[PDB]
This record gives sequence, C-alpha cells and structure tokens, in this order.
Amino acid sequence: FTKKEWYDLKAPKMFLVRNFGKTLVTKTIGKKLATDSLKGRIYEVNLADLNNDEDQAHKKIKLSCDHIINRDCYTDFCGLSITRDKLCSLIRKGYTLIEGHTDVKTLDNYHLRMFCIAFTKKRQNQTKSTCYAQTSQIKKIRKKMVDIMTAEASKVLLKDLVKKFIPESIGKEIEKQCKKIYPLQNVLIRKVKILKRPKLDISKLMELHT
Amino acid sequence: HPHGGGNHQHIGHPSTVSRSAPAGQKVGLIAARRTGLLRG
Amino acid sequence: PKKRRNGGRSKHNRGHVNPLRCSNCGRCVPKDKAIKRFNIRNIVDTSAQRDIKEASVYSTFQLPKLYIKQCYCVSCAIHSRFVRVRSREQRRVRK
Amino acid sequence: SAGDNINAKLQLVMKSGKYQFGRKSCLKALRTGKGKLVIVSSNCPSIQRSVIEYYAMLSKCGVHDYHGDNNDLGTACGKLFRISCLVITDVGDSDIIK
Amino acid sequence: PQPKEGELVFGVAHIFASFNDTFIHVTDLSGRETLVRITGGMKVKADRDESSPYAAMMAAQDVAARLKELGVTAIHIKLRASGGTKSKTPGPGAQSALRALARSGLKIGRIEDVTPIPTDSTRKKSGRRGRRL
Amino acid sequence: SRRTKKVGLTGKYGTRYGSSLRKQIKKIELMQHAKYLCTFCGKTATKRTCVGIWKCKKCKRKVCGGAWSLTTPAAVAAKSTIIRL
RNA sequence: AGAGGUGAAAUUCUUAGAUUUUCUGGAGACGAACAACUGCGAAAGCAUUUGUCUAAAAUACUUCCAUUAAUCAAGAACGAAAGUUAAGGGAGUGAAGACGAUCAGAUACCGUCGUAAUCUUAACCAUAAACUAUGCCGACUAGGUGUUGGAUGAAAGUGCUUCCUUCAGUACCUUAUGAGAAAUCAAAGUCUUUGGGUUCU
RNA sequence: AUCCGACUGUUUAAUUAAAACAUAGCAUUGUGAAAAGCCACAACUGGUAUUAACACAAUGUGAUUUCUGCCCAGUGCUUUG
Ligand SMILES: [Mg+2]
Ligand SMILES: [Mg+2]
Ligand SMILES: [Mg+2]
Ligand SMILES: [Mg+2]
Ligand SMILES: [Mg+2]
Ligand SMILES: [Mg+2]
Ligand SMILES: [Mg+2]
Ligand SMILES: [Mg+2]
Ligand SMILES: [Mg+2]
Ligand SMILES: [Mg+2]
Ligand SMILES: [Mg+2]
Ligand SMILES: [Mg+2]
Ligand SMILES: [Mg+2]
Ligand SMILES: [Mg+2]
Ligand SMILES: [Mg+2]
Ligand SMILES: [Mg+2]
Ligand SMILES: [Mg+2]
Ligand SMILES: [Mg+2]
Ligand SMILES: [Mg+2]
Ligand SMILES: [Mg+2]
Ligand SMILES: [Zn+2]
Repeated sequence: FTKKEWYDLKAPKMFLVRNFGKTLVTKTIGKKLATDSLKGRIYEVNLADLNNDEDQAHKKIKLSCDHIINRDCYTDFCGLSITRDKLCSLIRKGYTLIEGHTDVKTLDNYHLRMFCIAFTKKRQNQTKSTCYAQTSQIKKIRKKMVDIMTAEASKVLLKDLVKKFIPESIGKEIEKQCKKIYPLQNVLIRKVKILKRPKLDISKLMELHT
Repeated sequence: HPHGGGNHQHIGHPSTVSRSAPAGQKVGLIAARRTGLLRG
Repeated sequence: PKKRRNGGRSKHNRGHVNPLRCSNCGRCVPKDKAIKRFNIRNIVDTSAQRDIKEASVYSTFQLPKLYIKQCYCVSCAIHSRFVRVRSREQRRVRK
Repeated sequence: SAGDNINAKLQLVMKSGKYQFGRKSCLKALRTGKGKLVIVSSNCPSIQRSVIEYYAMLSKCGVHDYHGDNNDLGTACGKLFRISCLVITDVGDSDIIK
Repeated sequence: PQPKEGELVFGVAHIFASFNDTFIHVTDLSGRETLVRITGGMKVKADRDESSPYAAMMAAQDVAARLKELGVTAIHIKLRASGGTKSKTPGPGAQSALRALARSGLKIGRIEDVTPIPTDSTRKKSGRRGRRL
Repeated sequence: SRRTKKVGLTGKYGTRYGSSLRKQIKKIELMQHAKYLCTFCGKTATKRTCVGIWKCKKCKRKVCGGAWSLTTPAAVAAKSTIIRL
C-alpha cells in the first residue's frame, strides 16, 4: 500500500545535468532499513538527457547507486549500449561488417569488455556495386581493433576512459590506423560490460560529486 | 523374514516401508520417494 | 514437365544448404528458396503520429522505425499475395 | 622449423663426415679433445647428461639439446636402433656448427 | 512527491502486445517499484477482443487516471512484441494504447523497441511441415 | 594356419556365458594384455602386474595407471589442462 | 486478478501470488542480421574468435625426369536422416501414449501434456527425388553482359584504386542452311554424308 | 522328438537330489559422516570401519537373443505449509 517516500537521484560530475529524476520506496520497518532496498539498483539513461544535446541520442548510460545521504543517491557509472534502431539502420546489403571484443584492466583494477563494430566504404571512383573484403584483410583489421582497445583502455583510468567514450575517440583512432588495409565507414564502441569492481571506497565516490 | 511363506512366492504387502519402522521390520525399499524405471 | 531451368531456387556449385523457418506457418524451407522481404515500417500511422508530436518534450522528435526481415514458404506466401501466378513467357521476367 | 633444419643438416654429416654414437664413445672423444659437437636426446637419463655437459664445458665443445627421443634421434640418422647421444668429430660438407 | 515548479516526474511504461492480450505496465525508471498494471483483459468479458483496440483504449485511460492521482506527469515508452521463438511484430492493440496515452494528457519522453530477439534459436514449435490449415 | 575365425582370445571360454558377454571380455582383455611404451627408457616393454600397477621389464620403473590400460582419457585431459596453464 | 490458447472454446496455471519488471548465479543445444542465381570439398557435406598440426588447388617460371598415360570385372576407402549396442548428457522440439475440441463417425488435420530420439565419446548398419533424374578422358564449332582468384601493360594516386590484355572457376541473355516427337539444348551440336578411347545399364 | 532349468555348483545326517536354493547379467531404493545410512547394547559404549558414492546397506528378477503394452480410482510410500 502507498505509504512511500520519494528520493532524488544524482549523477557524477562527468555529465552536465547532475539531477535526473526521483525514485520511490516503502518506509522503514523492523529490520527493513529502507536503504538496503535502494542501494544496488541500476538506472539506464539516454545521455542526451544527461548532457542536454540531441546529437548523442543513442548511447544509453547505465548508472548504479552505492551511497545514500539522507534523501539522495549518488549513482556512479556502470555500463553502455547503443539503442537498437541505430544498430539496425547501419546494416545494408552489399557491404561487410567487422566485429571484435577484448578484455582489459584499468589502473584502478576494473575489468571490462568493449565490443567494437565496423563496416566498409566505397572509394567512389570504383563504379562497382559491392564493397566486399577478403578474409585476410578482415583478420588484420580485427587484430588492429583488439590492440588499439587494449592500449587505450589499460593506459589511463576509469573516469578518463568514460570521458573518452563520449566523443568516440577510439573509433576515430581505429578508423585512421586501418585506412591502409581497407577504407572503413562509421566505427563505434557498441557495448561496455563492467566485469569486476575493486572495492567500495566512499571518499572516492564522493570525490566524483565534488 | 517379512516376505516369507505363502503358496506362490509373492510379497503380499507393499514393499516400500517408512523411515520410522523398527529394526526387524524395515526390509523392503526404505522410504522410497519413487519406484519404477527412471525416465530422466 | 521441367517447368523451370533453375528448379525453383538458386543453387549452383554446392551440395547442401541449411534451412530456415517460415515466419507464418513454421515450416522448414532451405534458405536459397524462401522469398525474403525486408520491411521498414512505422510505429503508428500518420494521424496518431502527430498526436505524439504535440504531447512530447524535446520540441523536435523523430519516432523510431521497425526492422523485421520476414521469410516465407511458397504455400504460405502465394496465399497472401506476396507472389502471384504468371504466364509462361512472363515467368522469366526478373527484376 | 628448427627441427626440420637440424634433421636436414644431420643427413649431410651422415653421408660426409666422421661420427660415432654411444656414451663411452662420447666420453672418450671429449676426453682427448677430438669433438666438434655433441647431441643429446630429450629422453637421456639425468646423470648421463650432467657428465656429458661437464666434459663438454671443460673441453670447450657445444651441446645442442635435441628435440626428440631415443627413437626419434636414431630415426634421424639411418639407424634402426635408439641412440640417446652422439659426437661429431669431423663436420663434412655440412654447416651444422654455424 | 514534492516537485519544484516547472519540472516533471517521469515513469517508464512497458507495453506488451501479443496477438492475444495487451499489457500496460508502469514502474519508476529503475524497473523496480511497480505502480500500475491494467493488462487489457480486465476490460472485456468475451475471451476474445482481449487484443482489440477498444480494450487497449480502456486500459490506457485507467492507467492515465491512476497516474494522475499518484503524481506522475511524464512517461518513457518501451515497446515489446512477445518475440522469443514466437512472432516478432507487435499486436493490434499497441497503436490504440499509444494514441490513447498521447491524448490522455501526459507528456511523452522517449520511445524504444525492446523485443527479445535471439542470435541463438532454440528450435521452434510445430516441427517440419509446419502448422497445416 | 588360422585356428579360429571370430573368437580369437576368448576361445578358452568354450560355449558358456553368451556371445555378447564374450565380446565385451575380448575387448577388455585385448587392452589388458598388451605392451606399452616406457617413456623413461624408450623401449616398449611395460606390462601390468596388478589392477593398477604397471612395470617396465627393462628399467623396472613402476607407474600408477588405469585398470585395463596404462592411461585413461579423463586423467590425460586434466594433466593437459594443467600443463597448458 | 486473472494468465494461456483458438475460427470460437476446452483441457492447463493461479491470493499457498500465476502472468508481468529488475537483479544475481547454473545448464544444455544453437551461431540470426551481414548472406548473394557468391566460396571450398570425390560425393555425403562445410558459417562465432584465437593457436597448433595437416593437406589442396589456381597463377608465374629459359628448374628437373623423359612416355612414366586414359578407362577400368575382381578387390579397397568414405558414405545425409532414421535405426542398433555401451557409457554420459538431457534446456527446446517431440514417432509412441494420454487428454480437450470439430465431425454422422475422426484411432486425423487444431490445442494441452509427454516417453524414445535428437547432442558427446567408442562401435555397427550401407540406404535417399544420395537429382544437373545428364558416366569419365581428348578435338572442333558464336556473339554479348556479369562475377570469384592470379599475372602483364597503361592513367586518375595523399606504390593504392580504375582501365586494357591473358589464364583458371562460375552464371545469364540473344541466335543457330545445328539437333530433337516435343518440352527445350552451347550440348542433348560436328549421325543413313552412321567408326577418337573406354566402363556400366 | 516333446517338457523344465541357461551352464560348473548346493539341499531335507536315518523314507523326497528335483523343475527346489545359489549364480553371472538386468532393474529399483537409502546415505556426503564422529548431530550421516543400516544394525547391537541395561547403562556406559560398539559392528560395517585398516571404510568414503567405481563405497557400504536394503530388495526383486535370474545366461545370450528379441521384447517389456494400458490404469495413480483403492491400499502403501513420499513432497510443500
Ligand atoms: Mg512376521
Ligand atoms: Mg517367482
Ligand atoms: Mg543432396
Ligand atoms: Mg490450404
Ligand atoms: Mg565468401
Ligand atoms: Mg542411453
Ligand atoms: Mg525435457
Ligand atoms: Mg510441447
Ligand atoms: Mg548422445
Ligand atoms: Mg539406390
Ligand atoms: Mg539415378
Ligand atoms: Mg552409331
Ligand atoms: Mg540345473
Ligand atoms: Mg551338477
Ligand atoms: Mg532323507
Ligand atoms: Mg534319496
Ligand atoms: Mg530358481
Ligand atoms: Mg543378483
Ligand atoms: Mg530366461
Ligand atoms: Mg495412489
Ligand atoms: Zn622402461
């Protein structure tokens, strides 16, 4: 029955809005602390509502809350996705698509997967219907993707990796470094899965929220 | 034996016995949840 | 008899082709013989579409589309008129 | 492949060159300073190979652990018995040393 | 709740249309803490028309009334079509539900298709030779 | 000359026990009475002495193995897993 | 407070909380979209990533040998699905079987359950519209449009693409003082102007 | 040629040696342990056990071949609160 109280949700300072909604929960009862019901929830937000621009209307962001001050949750970063219709609009008949995945560890001892995707291009002076590639070229391209992901992700940090995800720099680097094998159209990071977190440390988490 | 006797060599009583039966009486299938051929 | 040069499908230089399943009746059909239709449709029609526009935040909204990629068997396809029966000379007219 | 290269080089030694296989032969050759190269099989017993490699270190000769067995090494030569160690005292037209 | 002036309260509506019935389920934006569920088959008695547009319209109106009474004013939409090994297109009630919700008085946030498609394909019902009519 | 068409080893059991049981016995006892490679000395002279002990006739090393063969696939797989790591 | 399912319904599950949403673990099979009148293999067949073995073309060649070849009774290797034996595994589908409907009847088509089987390892069986319903090797005879893999020669380049020529696969279109009973065929043509070699029926 | 039991084996010392019992093969049931399964003891304590699911304990059928259909209403056993 509705005897429930509302709380506020807040995002870390990488983004721009910092207050993206409210949630409900039932009042506390004997050995029902009402905060063991809130922590660990997962929230999925579009990221065009997180940064207030319609260009990034794909790229949903997963946020998970860990620490609760009196009426607020603080809801740090958890994952990524790509809004299916965008994926479906990128697949046409006459081309070939490349795909790869890898495992990586940051300097904070987080573990992730990254799941890239790519397609081929036209080189307009060709006047031929199809743009297929040979298997050996596909193998070379995939190896390049794996190596570039590993370097870029294991190099720096979790927060800097997240800041790197927003403008899609990894795709630019992969596309530039593979031009000599075969021209490639739009290259994206399709999905990030967080695989293991080191340990909850409240000072760091509240540092994310100034 | 509880199965002894008769003119035709049959048991004559259900052969699945309960967990609580005394020592001289627990002699068939002991507290069986199921009987017959297994099918999985 | 022998009413088609290709035998009703497009297979050459191969022994076996794996089958798929009809979207309407569940039947098994080899992949090179089913008729493939790829449809890009809208969530709602044009009248209910402009009701969603004026009840929407963001002041400039584009409804998403749907992608289906249906496949059919011969019987379940020509009963629904995706494909018709033609005359002898017209049977050879492709694209 | 290194195994194929060493197998090819051994046949040249067998056709042109001077060698003898067996443990007593190898110790006799290293003792007198006549050895150019020893080759021991991976299967060779533990206390045999230590003596082989100590004589070689004193006598300044190379060792080259073979990649095969008692049977593989004897089949590398044209022989129908197992070897487990041999010594080349005269490399022939081959370049097995370099 | 206690909203400030000029800022809205959002929920998530999960629409489910499956050629046999039509669900309308509204939670908060975490998935937990469900709020309303009318399911369409609670508005007729015929055991058919459960997937008709009229039943979906009535369900949507009931959802909107309860939502307004609770304090929610905006809605995100996630659309589903029962698509496991079964059919991949939504049923006849989805459009009626969407239009009734849009004309109800709520504000519509975002629209998404979330039908559970497999890359995997366990075997499908009614083995080869299909369903014969 | 060839003294037997089918039964081979199991001709000592005469006509008893049924034909399929004798077939399984033959399959097992072909493995049980064979000679195996001794990886320590290189000769093929390893023979079973008891239900789980194998001894080489030349170098006299004793190895613990299977019941009817010197090795079993389940142990081969585990050992290969560990060595790969 | 209903859910499933159907032309309409029943059987079935459900306040002891079904159906529905969200998260965390385990299990077995499968490998969508890309994907084509495209690739490989003697046929049966072969589609997630990486490594290690292992063969096979095709092209290039002023390399070596010098007739070592073609087809093959007997004989040998492999051989979809189902089926048999043993040990595992066992989600989904589901010969048998049991129910609920329609029907004059319905041991069926529709629906709810569901056993063997389907998957793995070690052995059997030797069959399919196992079909291009067209045996294998060699010679000759016509134009065009493509496409998969090499090589040669020339131009727009941020040693890469476009074009030309040529070899090897592979389709399609037009037309045959060529052929057929015709359908049709680039071989199913070069057959009363009848004989290049050879196995099977 | 027919019946029974597959075979070697065992039995009513002193009226019954068999088609009876045993047997390999097949199937079912219980149990992850010193607070467990089955069994002994008045109590203290013991057997299996110098054991550990390819193990110990409790039943039925009775080599190989080919098979093992329908019924959970009754009586038993067993699962949830
Ligand atoms: Mg009694
Ligand atoms: Mg009896
Ligand atoms: Mg075939
Ligand atoms: Mg019909
Ligand atoms: Mg290809
Ligand atoms: Mg089995
Ligand atoms: Mg099952
Ligand atoms: Mg079923
Ligand atoms: Mg199996
Ligand atoms: Mg035949
Ligand atoms: Mg034929
Ligand atoms: Mg003639
Ligand atoms: Mg007897
Ligand atoms: Mg006797
Ligand atoms: Mg007597
Ligand atoms: Mg007597
Ligand atoms: Mg008896
Ligand atoms: Mg017995
Ligand atoms: Mg019998
Ligand atoms: Mg009963
Ligand atoms: Zn030995």
